[PDB]
Amino acid sequence: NVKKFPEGFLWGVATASYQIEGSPLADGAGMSIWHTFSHTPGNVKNGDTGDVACDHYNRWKEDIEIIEKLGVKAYRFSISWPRILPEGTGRVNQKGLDFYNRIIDTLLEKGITPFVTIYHWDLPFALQLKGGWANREIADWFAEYSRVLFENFGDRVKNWITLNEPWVVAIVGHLYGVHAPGMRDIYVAFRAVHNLLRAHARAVKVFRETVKDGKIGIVFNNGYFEPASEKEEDIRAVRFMHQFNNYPLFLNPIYRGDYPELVLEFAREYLPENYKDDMSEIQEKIDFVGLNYYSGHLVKFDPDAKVSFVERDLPKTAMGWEIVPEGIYWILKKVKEEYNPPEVYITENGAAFDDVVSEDGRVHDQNRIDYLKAHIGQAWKAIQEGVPLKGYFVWSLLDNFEWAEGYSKRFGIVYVDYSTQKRIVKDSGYWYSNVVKNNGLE
Ligand SMILES: CCCCCCCC/N=C1\OC[C@@H]2[C@H](O)[C@H](O)[C@@H](O)[C@H](O)N12
Repeated sequence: NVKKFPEGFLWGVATASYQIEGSPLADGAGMSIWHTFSHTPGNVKNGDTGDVACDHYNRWKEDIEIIEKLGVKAYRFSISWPRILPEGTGRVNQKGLDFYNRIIDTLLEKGITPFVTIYHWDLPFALQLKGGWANREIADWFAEYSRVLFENFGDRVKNWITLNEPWVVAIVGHLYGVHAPGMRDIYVAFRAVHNLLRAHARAVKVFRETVKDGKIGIVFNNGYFEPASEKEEDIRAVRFMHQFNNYPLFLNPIYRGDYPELVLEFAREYLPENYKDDMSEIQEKIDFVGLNYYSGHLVKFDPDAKVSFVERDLPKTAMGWEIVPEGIYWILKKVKEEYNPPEVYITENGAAFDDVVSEDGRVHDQNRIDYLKAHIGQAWKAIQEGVPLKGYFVWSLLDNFEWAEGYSKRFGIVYVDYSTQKRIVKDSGYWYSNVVKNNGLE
C-alpha cells in the first residue's frame, strides 16, 4: 500500500483567475468574455457570475496562508489578461500587475513554487469584439500580452503555461457554445484551434528571449476513451476521440508538424486553406506537457451524431462524470509512447461532491479523498513504468465558480461558505497535507 514518489516530485493545487478572484472590474481592469457571458441570461446555472466568486482579489494573502499551512509545495494559478491589459494590447494596468506581484512575492517567501497559466479562458472583451480566437491576429496580441507578463514577473516565476485546455477554449466555446464566447460555428472553432497553436508558439518564442532559467509548457484536457464493443467502427470511434479530444490535436502539430490523421479526415474543410504554412512555427520547442484528467468515457460509432458517449453503470461524481482512476495511468503511458515529452505534470485532477458542513463544523469529504487517492496511486504506477511525471496538482484549492455550472459544483480541498466567504479546510485538505509530507501514500 505504500507508494512513494521520486525525490523532488512537486505536489500542488490549482485555481484559475475568473473562478476565484471576483472584483473583475477592479482598479481599471477591462471586461473579460466570461464577465459578459455569465452576465447573459441563460448561459450559466442559477444566473451565477464570477462578480464575487471567492473574493480572492481581496483574500489572496489568507488563501496563500492556507497553502502554506497545508505544506503544499506548488501553486498553479492564472493571470487575468484584461486586468493587465484592459484593451487586450497597449496600456498596462499597474494595479493589475501589482495584484499578481504580491501573490508571487508571498508564494516565494513561503517556499511555494508558482506555476502561472498565462491564459485560462478570460480573454479581454475588447479582443472578442475584434473576433477573439477567430482572428489570426491574436497570435501577435497574445505575443505582446505574454511579453508583458515575462518582463514583469519572469525574474521570479520560472514555470509557465501558455494555454489551459485549448481544445475546450476552441470547441466548447466556439462549437458547442456552452462556454464563452458562446458561439456555434464549426469553421470558427477550427480557426480557433489553429490560432491557439500559433499563439502558444509565439509566446514560447518570446519566452526564450525574455526569461532566463525558466520552463514553459501547455496544458491539455484528456478523457480515457474506451470502445463500447470490439466492432471495428467502435475501435475507430475511440481513435478519433483520442486524436480530437486529447493531447494529440495539439501535440501532433507541436512535435510532428501537422494535425492527427483522423482529425484531418474530419476537419480539413474547416481549417484555413494554407494552415500547414504555420506548422514550422508551431513546432517551437516546449519544456513540458501538462495533462489534466478527470474521467473515463465509453464511446461508440453513431451515424446520427459520428460518435456518441454511452453512460456506464460506474461510480460518478456530482457532475455525473464516471470515476475511472486507471484512466490517468492510461493517458500518462500513452503520452510518453506517442510523443515522449521530456517532462509531464498532472496539472489538474479532482472531483466535485455534494459536500456537507457537519454539526462539528468540519467538512468530511472522504469521497473526494477516495477519488484523489485512487488517481495518485495510478499516477504512481505510471512513474514506476518510466513516465517522467514531475508533479501533481489537485483541482482545486478552493470551491469556486465552475463556469457554466456556477457555484453549485464544489471542487475545493477547502470549503467556501459563500454567505460569509469563510474558508473551512476539508478532510481532503488534511489528507492531502499528509500526502505532501510523506511524498506519497502510506
Ligand atoms: C461527460 C463528458 C464531460 C466531461 C468533462 C470533463 C471535465 C472537465 N474538466 C474540468 O473540471 C473542473 C476543472 C475546471 O473547470 C478548470 O477550470 C478547467 O481547466 C478543467 O476543464 N476542469
